[PDB]
Amino acid sequence: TCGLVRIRLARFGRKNSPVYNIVVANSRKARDAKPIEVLGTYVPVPSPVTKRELKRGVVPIKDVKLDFDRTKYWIGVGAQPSETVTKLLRKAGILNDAWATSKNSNVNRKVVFERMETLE
Amino acid sequence: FSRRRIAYPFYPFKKLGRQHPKKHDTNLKTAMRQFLGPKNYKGEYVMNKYFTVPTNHVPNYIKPDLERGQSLEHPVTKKPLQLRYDGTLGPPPVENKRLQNIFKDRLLQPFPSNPHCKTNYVLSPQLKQSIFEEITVEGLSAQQVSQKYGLKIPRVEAIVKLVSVENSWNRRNRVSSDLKTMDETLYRMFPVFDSDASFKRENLSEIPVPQKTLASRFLTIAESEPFGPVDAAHVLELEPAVETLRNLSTVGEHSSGHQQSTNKNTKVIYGELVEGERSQYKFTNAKVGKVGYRYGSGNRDNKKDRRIGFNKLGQMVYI
Amino acid sequence: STIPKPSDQVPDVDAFLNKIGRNCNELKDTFENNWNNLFQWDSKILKEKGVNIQQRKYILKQVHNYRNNRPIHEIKLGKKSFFGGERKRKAFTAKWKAENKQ
Amino acid sequence: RKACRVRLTNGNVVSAYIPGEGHDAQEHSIVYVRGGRCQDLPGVKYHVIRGAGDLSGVVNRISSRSKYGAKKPS
Amino acid sequence: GKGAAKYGFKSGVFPTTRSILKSPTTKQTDIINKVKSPKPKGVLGIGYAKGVKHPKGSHRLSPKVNFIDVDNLIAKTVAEPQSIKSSNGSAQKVRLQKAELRRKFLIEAFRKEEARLLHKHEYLQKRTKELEKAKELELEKLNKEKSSDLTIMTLDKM
Amino acid sequence: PRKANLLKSLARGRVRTSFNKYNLFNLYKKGGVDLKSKSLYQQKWTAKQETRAYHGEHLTEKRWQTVFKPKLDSVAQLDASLRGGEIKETPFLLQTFAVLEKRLDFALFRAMFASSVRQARQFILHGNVRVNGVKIKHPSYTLKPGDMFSVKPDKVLEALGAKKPSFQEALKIDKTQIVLWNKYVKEAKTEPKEVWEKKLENFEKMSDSNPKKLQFQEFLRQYSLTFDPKWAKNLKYHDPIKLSELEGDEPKARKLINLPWQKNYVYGRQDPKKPFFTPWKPRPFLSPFAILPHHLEISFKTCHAVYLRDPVARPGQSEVISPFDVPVHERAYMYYLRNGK
RNA sequence: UAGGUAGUAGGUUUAUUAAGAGUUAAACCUAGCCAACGAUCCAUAAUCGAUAAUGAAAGUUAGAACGAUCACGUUGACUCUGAAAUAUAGUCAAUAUCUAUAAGAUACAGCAGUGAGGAAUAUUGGACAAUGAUCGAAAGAUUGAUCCAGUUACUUAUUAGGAUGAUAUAUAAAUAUAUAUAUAUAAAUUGAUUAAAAAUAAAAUCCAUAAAUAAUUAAAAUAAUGAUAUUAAUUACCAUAUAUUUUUAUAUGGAUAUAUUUUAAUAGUCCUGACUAAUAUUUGUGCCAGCAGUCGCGGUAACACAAAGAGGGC
Ligand SMILES: [K+]
Ligand SMILES: [K+]
Ligand SMILES: [K+]
Ligand SMILES: [Mg+2]
Ligand SMILES: [Mg+2]
Ligand SMILES: [Mg+2]
Ligand SMILES: [Mg+2]
Ligand SMILES: [Mg+2]
Ligand SMILES: [Mg+2]
Ligand SMILES: [Mg+2]
Ligand SMILES: [Mg+2]
Ligand SMILES: [Mg+2]
Ligand SMILES: [Mg+2]
Ligand SMILES: [Mg+2]
Ligand SMILES: [Mg+2]
Ligand SMILES: [Mg+2]
Ligand SMILES: [Mg+2]
Ligand SMILES: [Mg+2]
Ligand SMILES: [Mg+2]
Ligand SMILES: [Mg+2]
Ligand SMILES: [Mg+2]
Ligand SMILES: [Mg+2]
Ligand SMILES: [Mg+2]
Ligand SMILES: [Mg+2]
Ligand SMILES: [Mg+2]
Ligand SMILES: [Mg+2]
Ligand SMILES: [Mg+2]
Ligand SMILES: [Mg+2]
Ligand SMILES: [Mg+2]
Repeated sequence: TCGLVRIRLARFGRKNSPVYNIVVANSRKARDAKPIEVLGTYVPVPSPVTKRELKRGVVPIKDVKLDFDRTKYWIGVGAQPSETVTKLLRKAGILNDAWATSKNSNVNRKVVFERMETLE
Repeated sequence: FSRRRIAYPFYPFKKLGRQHPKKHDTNLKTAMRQFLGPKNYKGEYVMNKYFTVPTNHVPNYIKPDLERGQSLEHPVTKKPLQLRYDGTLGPPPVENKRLQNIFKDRLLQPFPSNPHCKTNYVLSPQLKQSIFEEITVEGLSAQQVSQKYGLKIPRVEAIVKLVSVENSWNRRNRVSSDLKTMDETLYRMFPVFDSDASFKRENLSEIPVPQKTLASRFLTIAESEPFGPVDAAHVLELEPAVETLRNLSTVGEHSSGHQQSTNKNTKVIYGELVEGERSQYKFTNAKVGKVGYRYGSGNRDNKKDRRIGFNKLGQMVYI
Repeated sequence: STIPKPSDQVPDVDAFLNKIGRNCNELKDTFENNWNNLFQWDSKILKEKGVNIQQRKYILKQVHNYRNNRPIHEIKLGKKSFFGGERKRKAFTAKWKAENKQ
Repeated sequence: RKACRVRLTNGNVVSAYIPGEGHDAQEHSIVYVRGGRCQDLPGVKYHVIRGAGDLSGVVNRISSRSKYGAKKPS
Repeated sequence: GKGAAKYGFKSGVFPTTRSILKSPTTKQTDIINKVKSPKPKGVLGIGYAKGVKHPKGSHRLSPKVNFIDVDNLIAKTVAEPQSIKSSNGSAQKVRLQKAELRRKFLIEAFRKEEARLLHKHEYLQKRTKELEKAKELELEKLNKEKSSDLTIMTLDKM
Repeated sequence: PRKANLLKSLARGRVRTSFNKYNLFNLYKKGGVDLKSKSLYQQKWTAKQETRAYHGEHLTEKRWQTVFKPKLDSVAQLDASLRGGEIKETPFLLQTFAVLEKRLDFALFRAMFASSVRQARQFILHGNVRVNGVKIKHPSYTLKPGDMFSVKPDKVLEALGAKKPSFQEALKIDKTQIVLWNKYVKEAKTEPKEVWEKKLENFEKMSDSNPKKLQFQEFLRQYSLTFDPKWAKNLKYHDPIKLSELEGDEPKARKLINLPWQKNYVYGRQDPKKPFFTPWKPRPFLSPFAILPHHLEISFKTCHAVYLRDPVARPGQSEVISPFDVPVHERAYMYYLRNGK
């Protein structure tokens, strides 16, 4: 990632149980220093599904809390997301395939579920 | 003034006399053998009036004060038996008048020293089926069944949940003979609930007592000014108490008024799932300034009040 | 994933272990010139077979490259300057210019 | 009452009470001094720790051993 | 600690939220009127009174507030490509897509912020008027004479 | 947890959350907590000693102090003023230990799924307890209103049932049972009339507490209540048991035993594979402790229970089951409020 | 520490700066400015929080840990570059050390580690798998940041076994179901001779789980890459089908000889005259030895010293 204003993960939690803040931060500041803004949170550990649920067809869900509107503003002013943050934003539908790279480009992989925006 | 006091029985018992040097007995142990009576070859205490369970829906709770420590009775005639000089058990010289007319409340009081603890009433297997069939089939509301049988709404909802578990168990032949034997024995040990009996009916007007109201505010008003519950509620800045009771009756899953839709206003996105991916991303809209882990929050891990929780799998996890 | 097919430059596992380099030709006996073993064994199996941390990760990176038609040519690890690391270069250079050129 | 004059590592010279029955403290012995005065001895405001440095624990102490540097008998 | 009570028992802090619009906009009429309003003088006044010389080398008046025109901000910051250039190249196409998305995002941010600010002023004005009306009604009920008032001794004439 | 030592000492006379025989005598002979002649500190100390012995003795003092909540919860009956009957004072201070009732181990004991809180902890730790379908193996798990918890049926039967006798122990009871049966067949045959006369008189004093009379009426229908010499003749003498011969061989032993009540199985071992006394019978001295909680709804057929609410105090009653009166709990509350100062 | 100040207080002008100002330099004027509501001087100290401790609270304390800010990188000054540096740069000097003896290099307040000081604070560990950072078009390279592990009860939390249990023999005709089983005989640890206990304590009995063993195996991470790691967890011959909140249950394919891995449980420490919870007594010592937070204890019946028994805390 380049630029002075970057969107990246700041690590929180305990040893062996990492959690992350999605933050807009100055490139030169420490990873866990108070950033410019905290856009959201990322819990990397998927929620465990029970034996029955697995056969039932439930897929483990990773939970992200994100301010969609504020995130779009920072992309607009030239903030540069990190590679992991880029993957998250492409899955949320904020960023598009223009931010994909040659190594992760899923040009040919079947889609089992299409992005669905709901209210809850 | 205080000193160590061996817990000798408050009632009179036969203390130890001269003892052969190798008995090494204690006055507490001999007092217990007198309470228990003789032990048969099968390891039972048939002479003790508490050895066997009641089978008439009347709890057999200890009444040491009323029987003055006389716990022995004939195993079949249930007639008092007391220790005599010969070392044998026989009829008492004078009948105990304190054991023939016992108050109704005391019969349900398990602990002599605590009259504020009483056993609950067991619901008959019929009332449970009736409640189950009314909420599920007839479609009555928990508020109606609660006001009909005099049972609190949470208890009504629990009966429906438990009877459903008994149907699945009876539908798969999982209730064994031993379970049936145990259930019946325990049923015949407790007083059965009678919806008609007014005293047995549970109070249905109870509300949690808030903390702001727990204080005592007093107002000096004109001598003939009316002041009522609604006026008091305005003074205490709380909803009327009747409203609280009504809102607490619409909480049951089968109760009327149960509603939950004002929260379905949070934008959620479910990320695209591709073949080979082991997990799906779920995004929930949040607001900057509320979302995120705060910086410089108090670490409580090394403090006695460290937060401990449980995950979906039941495993202990630090919060 | 799936088993790629041998090519002309990389006919067998031994040729594969020689092109990638980084002293990976010393594992020719671990694989036994079995093409399928190279493209089926994951890190857990390689760790049980005595491959050290650095080599097994490097092999798996080159196996992924081969599966995707990307070059597997050896890339060398970085090395410090002849005159030493930056933090010890001023001292080293001063002592190397007073013992070579005086 | 057995006492001892001690020069602390900070240069302060103090008078420390030696607790317990019997002690092997001599001149030049390394001792560790803690707070606590001897009430009946005026000017003795400190205690030496039994079982630390060159001062051994009380010989044959059975009760309150931790207060007299006595290890647990097997 | 005890200090957390003042902030809803929230432990730790967040960075101060930045303002998308760093100055008032040209559509916030209410603010524009306030600055134009004549500055008071006297005990609670602000500024140099007529005839009072201001310090030599200093500006007598305060610098004029800079109001942002969101239309002009959008035109200068995220201006559109003047020509429909031929993006046949793979990298040119990616750059075109990224530029389009960034422009869409920042234009929506500036117009949503201005709308929010204007909508917030209207809501406050409506809320205040309601509160004022409710206060008058409440006070009127308090001043309403009840029958119990007959039992309160009075000396109105004196 | 705190190690369990001398929990059932008769000299100390502390009452525990258990159905143990020794714990019943301590409760029987206690006769209340003595608070007379004691200073305020001595009264508080005594109250603490007794209450903690019963309410969560396994918890360390320092842990309990953190768990202890100064806030107690009561309920207000909004119809009391609309009744007219003499109102009763709410025992607020009997809620001092209510915070413990939501623990899973305590909930099991109150549901009578375990014979003591100590046993409840072991049931949870050994993987026999589920809450809302999920196996919970931490005794300190806190239940919320509406939660359902279940215990494996075999564990609940082993806790509420009699102890399984060992083969050797149960083989000596059968030997004595055969000897005392051959004595009843020798007295019935030598003088049948007197035995039957005594038998009829015993059935008059049954009081209906003894269901044996109901069963006996059936037997009189299986053969006016007039004597029958065929009865004495029908009676047969069982064969003696040589403990040595059938020692270590249970199938042999359970084929040489055939009594009118116990047929082809050793005493208490009708099914030696089950973990309790077979046929299943209630544990001794179960009646004094069998208390139905007001805050749980129990289904004993399935060994399921629902946590309805946290125990609350109401006029004239506290749902917190305690063997001690309000004055004792008041002193205990005073002690913990100030951390024992 | 009672007087302090002399660019000191103010005015005017120029230089310098992106920029005000005795901010610096230069010139010329006015006689001011601070101060017993504490000036000037001296000493001490990194500061603070939605952090920690304590209290009913106002507050008080800390400033390790988390986070914010400042200052410094052996010491002093100066200069260069730059938007910004008296830079952990350069220059000169000071102190110390070193080797190559040069107008030389180094300065561990980066990590690990050593000596010293001290009552007292750890590995000369693993990995770039994760999150970041730098370089590169990319492939990738680097990273003592960081992530893990090690050491250390320094702190917190969980677990660290439940039910039953006061003796043993002999004993008893020769299935309408008995039943308060009853007799003898021996044995019975410390204390004590009864409200003097130790003690349901022990052993024994019943039933478990952990660990082990076997199989299985997530998740941290995916396009791929896992240091941690001999992963957590689960299952108890493995697989499969059906029914089956959970869960349960049946039946099946392969697997061993009708049954199917094994199986536990050794806490310390202080105290018992009053404050202050500790009644079951006893021995030694004799104002000695010693105890002691306070009052005090000890001179031959010591509830206080040193112990045994018993007891109270944690
Ligand atoms: K001063
Ligand atoms: K890395
Ligand atoms: K102890
Ligand atoms: Mg006392
Ligand atoms: Mg100056
Ligand atoms: Mg000037
Ligand atoms: Mg000048
Ligand atoms: Mg300093
Ligand atoms: Mg402070
Ligand atoms: Mg300070
Ligand atoms: Mg530090
Ligand atoms: Mg510096
Ligand atoms: Mg310096
Ligand atoms: Mg320098
Ligand atoms: Mg240094
Ligand atoms: Mg270091
Ligand atoms: Mg030292
Ligand atoms: Mg330390
Ligand atoms: Mg070391
Ligand atoms: Mg390294
Ligand atoms: Mg003796
Ligand atoms: Mg295991
Ligand atoms: Mg990598
Ligand atoms: Mg993997
Ligand atoms: Mg002592
Ligand atoms: Mg003496
Ligand atoms: Mg003392
Ligand atoms: Mg003593
Ligand atoms: Mg002792």
